[PDB]
Amino acid sequence: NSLALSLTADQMVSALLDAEPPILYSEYDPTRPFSEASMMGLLTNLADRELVHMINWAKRVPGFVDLTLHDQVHLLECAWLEILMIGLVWRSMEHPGKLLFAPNLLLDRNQGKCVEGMVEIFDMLLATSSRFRMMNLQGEEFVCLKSIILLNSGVYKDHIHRVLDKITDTLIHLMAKAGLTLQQQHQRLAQLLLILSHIRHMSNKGMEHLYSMKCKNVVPLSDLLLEMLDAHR
Amino acid sequence: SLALSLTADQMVSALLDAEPPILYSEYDPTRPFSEASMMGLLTNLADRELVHMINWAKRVPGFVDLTLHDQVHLLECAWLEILMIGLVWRSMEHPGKLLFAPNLLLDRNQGKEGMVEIFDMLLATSSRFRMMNLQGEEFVCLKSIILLNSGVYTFLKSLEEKDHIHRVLDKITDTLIHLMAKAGLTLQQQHQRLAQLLLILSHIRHMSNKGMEHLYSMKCKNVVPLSDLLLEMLDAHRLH
Amino acid sequence: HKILHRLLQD
Amino acid sequence: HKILHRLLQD
Ligand SMILES: Oc1ccc(C(=Cc2ccccc2)c2ccc(O)cc2)cc1
Ligand SMILES: Oc1ccc(C(=Cc2ccccc2)c2ccc(O)cc2)cc1
Repeated sequence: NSLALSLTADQMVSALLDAEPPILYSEYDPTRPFSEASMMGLLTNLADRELVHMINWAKRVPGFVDLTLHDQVHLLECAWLEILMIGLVWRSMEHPGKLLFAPNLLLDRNQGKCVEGMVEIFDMLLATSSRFRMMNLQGEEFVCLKSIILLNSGVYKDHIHRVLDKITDTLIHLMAKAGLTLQQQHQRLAQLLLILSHIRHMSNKGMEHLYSMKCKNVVPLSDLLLEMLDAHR
Repeated sequence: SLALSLTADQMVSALLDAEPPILYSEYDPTRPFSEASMMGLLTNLADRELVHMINWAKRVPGFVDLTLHDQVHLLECAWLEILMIGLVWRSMEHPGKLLFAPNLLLDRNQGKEGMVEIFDMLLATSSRFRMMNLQGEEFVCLKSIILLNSGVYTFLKSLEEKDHIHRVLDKITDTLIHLMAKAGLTLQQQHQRLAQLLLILSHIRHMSNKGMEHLYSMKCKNVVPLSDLLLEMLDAHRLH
Repeated sequence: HKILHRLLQD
Repeated sequence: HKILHRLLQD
């Protein structure tokens, strides 16, 4: 039996909030990117460092520790870019038109243009951020969504579904607490979860681009980032 | 519009009436056929289904209230997702089998690769529907959500139109809850089931993306022919 | 225009 | 054989 199912809603919220990984910084050189090499270099370096924090964040998501090591590996391999991306979108909320990869690294469309097949993904990311902003997505909701992504994306057993159910309860708990009517509750829940479809889409497209960058062999990938990427072939 | 003024039961009846027929393939169990031929059958099948899907989409409440260019974009983005959820739904009562058509049931045994990958995902999704005991009424709701949702964030004042879509999507959510409440589910159960269903759409998007990549490389090999329509639907996704 | 465009129009 | 295997059991 898993302790995750025995938590109250508040206990779930508190656990997820305190498990939140920090906001990492990029290199402190003032030259705004442009060119594939410098942009993809900074992003890859950043993603590589975030992954180490994601792994330890994942261990603190209730129910994740109960999975076998192999299952934990599978879920992280499947979900890693989705998780990086929803984090990026979350951070970029209060900077319309901008993607805050790091506090010292904000990109817009025009820099995405300087990498082939990149502006498309940038626009999708920016659109998701605007969507978050117009929905007034809250921090408590965000960490719930992010953990759902971790447990859901690679699931296709009943433990995970039971934990997924409890996160649903938690989301409803937050909306009811925020004063939403019963109709506003299920409507908002649906709106939040449908965005995960688009996040999955953006991840798949991103993965294809990273595979292309991999074959180009100009931007260096870490062995770890390499193995996460390899897991999608 | 009429879409916004529909009751939950009217919405359901409308979606049920708009359902496309189940088409047959050209499968002949005497034909030895390889697997450039199997993909030929599926491709032929998909191409004919597309004609029914387009006419079905015009009967999804709120869809025709959209500009033609937005109707095109939505279908270009969601066509494979929609074919796949139809496939998964039809295959519900055939464990380990994918009912592409009444005369075409394939198990994972026959089917190439990255092909078996997608088969397994489609099988698992079908297994998922089965264990959830997904209802036909819930299915038509989910399918229309895919149509309206999948391309909504890749489209001034073309913004107001995004809102009409969101309003219709909200109505379909209302309709889903209405069904679950009528099924006798408690409030906690309705919300949980609603979430369970929508999370599946993330997996259907995933299978679509992977399928689109397989279709793109199958095209470049030029051993099987894609129909004119399928080529154009495929071009909308690009890569890689 | 496109086939899809045409079929939707009809 | 996998870095992820190593990092997860820490
Ligand atoms: O090697 C990589 C490069 C970029 C990214 C990535 C974004 C991306 C990947 C592929 C295509 C477009 C954007 C990213 C997203 C969120 C972050 O906090 C950090 C990095 C990931 C890995
Ligand atoms: O050219 C095509 C071939 C197969 C398919 C396909 C499934 C598929 C596509 C790519 C890779 C694997 C399966 C399919 C799904 C549902 C249907 O009702 C009919 C066809 C679609 C287009």
